[PDB]
Amino acid sequence: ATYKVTLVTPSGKKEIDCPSDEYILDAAERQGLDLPFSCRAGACSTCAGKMVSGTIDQGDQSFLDDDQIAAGYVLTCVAYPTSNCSIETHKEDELY
Amino acid sequence: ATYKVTLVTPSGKKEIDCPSDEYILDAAERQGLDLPFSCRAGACSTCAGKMVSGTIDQGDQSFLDDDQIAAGYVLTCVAYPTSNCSIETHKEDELY
Amino acid sequence: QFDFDVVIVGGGPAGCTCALYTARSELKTVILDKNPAAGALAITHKIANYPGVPGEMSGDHLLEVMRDQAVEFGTVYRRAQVYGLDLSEPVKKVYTPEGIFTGRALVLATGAMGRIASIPGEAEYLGRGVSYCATCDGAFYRNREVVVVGLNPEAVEEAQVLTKFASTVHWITPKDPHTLDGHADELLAHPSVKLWEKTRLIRIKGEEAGVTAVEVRHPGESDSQELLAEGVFVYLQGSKPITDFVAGQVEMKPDGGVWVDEMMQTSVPGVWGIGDIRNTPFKQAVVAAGDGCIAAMAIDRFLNSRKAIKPDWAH
Amino acid sequence: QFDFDVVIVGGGPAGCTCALYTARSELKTVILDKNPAAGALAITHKIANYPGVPGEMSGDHLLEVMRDQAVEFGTVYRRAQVYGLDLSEPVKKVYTPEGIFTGRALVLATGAMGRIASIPGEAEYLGRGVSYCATCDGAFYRNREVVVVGLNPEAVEEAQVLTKFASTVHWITPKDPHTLDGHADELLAHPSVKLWEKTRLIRIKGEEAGVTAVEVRHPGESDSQELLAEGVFVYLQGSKPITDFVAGQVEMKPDGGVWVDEMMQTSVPGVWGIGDIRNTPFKQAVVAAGDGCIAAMAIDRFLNSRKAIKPDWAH
Ligand SMILES: Cc1cc2nc3c(=O)[nH]c(=O)nc-3n(C[C@H](O)[C@H](O)[C@H](O)COP(=O)(O)OP(=O)(O)OC[C@H]3O[C@@H](n4cnc5c(N)ncnc54)[C@H](O)[C@@H]3O)c2cc1C
Ligand SMILES: Cc1cc2nc3c(=O)[nH]c(=O)nc-3n(C[C@H](O)[C@H](O)[C@H](O)COP(=O)(O)OP(=O)(O)OC[C@H]3O[C@@H](n4cnc5c(N)ncnc54)[C@H](O)[C@@H]3O)c2cc1C
Ligand code: FES
Ligand code: FES
Repeated sequence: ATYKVTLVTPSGKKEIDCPSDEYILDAAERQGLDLPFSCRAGACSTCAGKMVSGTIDQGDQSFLDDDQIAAGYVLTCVAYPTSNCSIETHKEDELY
Repeated sequence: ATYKVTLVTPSGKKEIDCPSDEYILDAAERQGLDLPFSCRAGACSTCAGKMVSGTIDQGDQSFLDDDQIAAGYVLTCVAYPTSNCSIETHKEDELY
Repeated sequence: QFDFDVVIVGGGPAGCTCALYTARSELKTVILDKNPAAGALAITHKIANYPGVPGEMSGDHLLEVMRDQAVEFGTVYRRAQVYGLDLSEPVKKVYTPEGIFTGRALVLATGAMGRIASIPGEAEYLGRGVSYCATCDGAFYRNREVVVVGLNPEAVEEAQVLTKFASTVHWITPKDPHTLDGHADELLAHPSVKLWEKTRLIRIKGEEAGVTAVEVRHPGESDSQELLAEGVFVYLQGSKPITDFVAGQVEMKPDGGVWVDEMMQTSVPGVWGIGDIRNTPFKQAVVAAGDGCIAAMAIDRFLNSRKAIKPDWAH
Repeated sequence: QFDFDVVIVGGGPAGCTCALYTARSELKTVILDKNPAAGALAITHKIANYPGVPGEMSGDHLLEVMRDQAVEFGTVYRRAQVYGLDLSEPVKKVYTPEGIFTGRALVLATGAMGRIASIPGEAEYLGRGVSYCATCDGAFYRNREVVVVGLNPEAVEEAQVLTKFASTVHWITPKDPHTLDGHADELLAHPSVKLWEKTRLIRIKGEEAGVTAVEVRHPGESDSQELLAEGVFVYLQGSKPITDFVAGQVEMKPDGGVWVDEMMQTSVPGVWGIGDIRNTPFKQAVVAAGDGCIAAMAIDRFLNSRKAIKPDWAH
């Protein structure tokens, strides 16, 4: 199953395809986008984004607390799409 | 069509059934015989045998030359029976 | 990453040994190995005549030791199939799907498990639907039907590659593939794969544009079944030196092996040939390994402009 | 070879800097470094805020320079994973598979790349099939099935270790190993290795004797697969101070980091803690390096019974 992911970056929106078994960040890079990252392991917040629309699976995540997750924040480096979804990128600074 | 294959091994004769779409070696093993093999791909002659009677199809064969084929030698791992036939096993040393 | 002192095509005992010695000479060395399971030594289930290696030993565990040795001394091992070469200039160019590798010296070490085209239409439609490299041609079969011939680890891995592009992957095996004991379970779970077990490919068919179909038949049945296809990938094992990717740029012996001089160097300066690609009657692992050592030492002399061959003895 | 003035556990910027200073003080110093590619600085692709180091610089290149500095001044650098400590006596004992190292002073410098056990059954079967050290436990899995979880240089190096014992090494990665650009090609060429790419280990199960199997699953799929296994080696990267090998022998701040005084000394005399194992919010390389120098100079005063801290200037 492959889901259409629209990333809302500082430069505007860009639509990509992401297989259900691919991380958002990896799909975006494969499709020519440079998005922010450090650990690539769900252990920091450099890759933070925030959900506008739809669903993801970030069970591999280990850095955000439940209030942050419940506010729509997501680590795009370990997030699988579970629907077609919209995500604001470059959202780390809001966590601080 | 299923054919009766009599294999003449160093331990004596044994008759097996071999469907026309099964390799001699595979049929023999399925029926409890331990015969010599290495590549099992027609790319060596560890499994070499020699036609005592009847005929086989070794078009999948790819290691024997025309003189060896014309002398009755066969690679049993890629030989289909095309009749009721008899084959001497363990014949590699005779090829050379 | 891509520019090396030495590029070795093939990671059998010849190539792994050559790399062992060139890496110890502190030459930047890469092995480009199509498939570690596809060489002659890799497929021998028992080897009991390799000197220095006693007891029960399988060919693929012996090769692993040789490969790890080469890497412990600095060799870069890359899984990559070479489909072509540019030998026109002093830096040799080696074409793979993983990229273009460069070497000041090139070693051909691909062995003799090749099967010369066996099936009607195979030679005729080469480069027009018939291929031996899925990582090189697979993308051009997006949403097209393809055929894979052969039951071996190469065939399985190449078919997996093709399931990322093809509409359907028709797999033709002479026996049931569970015979490869789980290696084919993932492939067969793929919704693109149709398994044609216990069938034989009689013929590859087509037009001027290329392949349009294959003719297959169950052994003993006497009536054929046509499957439409645009790509046919053939992975059968044989006895012949794997040389077609060289495209006639080095001289071959009448027997079909690569010609070399006493220092294992081919007709083309800067290019060496070692192991069973040479097609001598002495197809044994320690002989192949020996070729690789000789070439490595000739290469070291060449690349550092030495006065003499320099031995590699313990300090 | 085993008795040292200073034993430093961990070779990141904290440990390498500590060693630089203790070695210059002509204290016999060893770094026991599990894996040079596994620390936080080592995995930084670019670092542009390390003062004194301008331009384009990767974290592992910067670490190499600091390691080389420490060794140039006499540090013994050893690849060795510490699995335990005896802090009961003035001479500290440091247990590794490479042997037992002793120091008159001990420095804990393992960083915060650690993950709390995350997978159902992981905590429950630790010491009963679940392990984080292949050089420690690998020998007990001779001719047995094992699982490696993670795609990072530690996972790759530890899997290579286990291929010398295990029947089969099941490798579970969330990304394709093509994602390390060939860095894993040797591992994957090993005949014992089965690759489970883009899969997750959702559960570890067993009996009272220990682990018998794992449940693996492709993310987004409903179907799972059970794999029989007796060893599960988990190498996932996290955010947490690497402290479990200390087994609670030094006091921890509630945050989980090692507590230390003004001079970087833990609650146990003769034992120092430096860098991100302390779990301050100031996780930067130059801060870590600073900790290491402070501890080195407190250590020099201690071990040479000086009346004051001695500055290291003019050379
Ligand atoms: C069934 C069998 C049993 C044998 N048993 C024994 C035995 O018991 N004892 C003994 O001493 N010898 C034995 N041999 C012979 C021995 O295995 C060979 O002589 C030896 O392996 C040849 O080494 P090589 O490196 O030249 O070729 P190989 O071992 O065939 O290795 C060639 C390598 O090149 C790679 N390659 C091929 N094409 C490409 C390409 N285009 N790009 C990149 N890489 C490529 C292959 O994947 C492979 O890794 C046996 C051979 C066979 C076939
Ligand atoms: C993705 C990422 C990007 C970063 N980017 C920057 C940046 O741009 N600038 C910056 O200033 N900081 C950056 N940092 C922070 C910086 O890397 C850390 O603050 C610093 O590396 C911590 O140093 P350390 O020596 O305490 O631990 P580490 O650097 O993590 O080193 C720990 C060492 O201990 C070893 N070890 C672990 N367990 C054992 C054991 N049981 N036995 C033996 N050895 C063991 C490890 O193998 C490793 O060699 C980044 C961190 C991350 C994760
Ligand atoms: S890059 Fe660190 S959590 Fe995503
Ligand atoms: S077993 Fe090798 S040709 Fe038959």
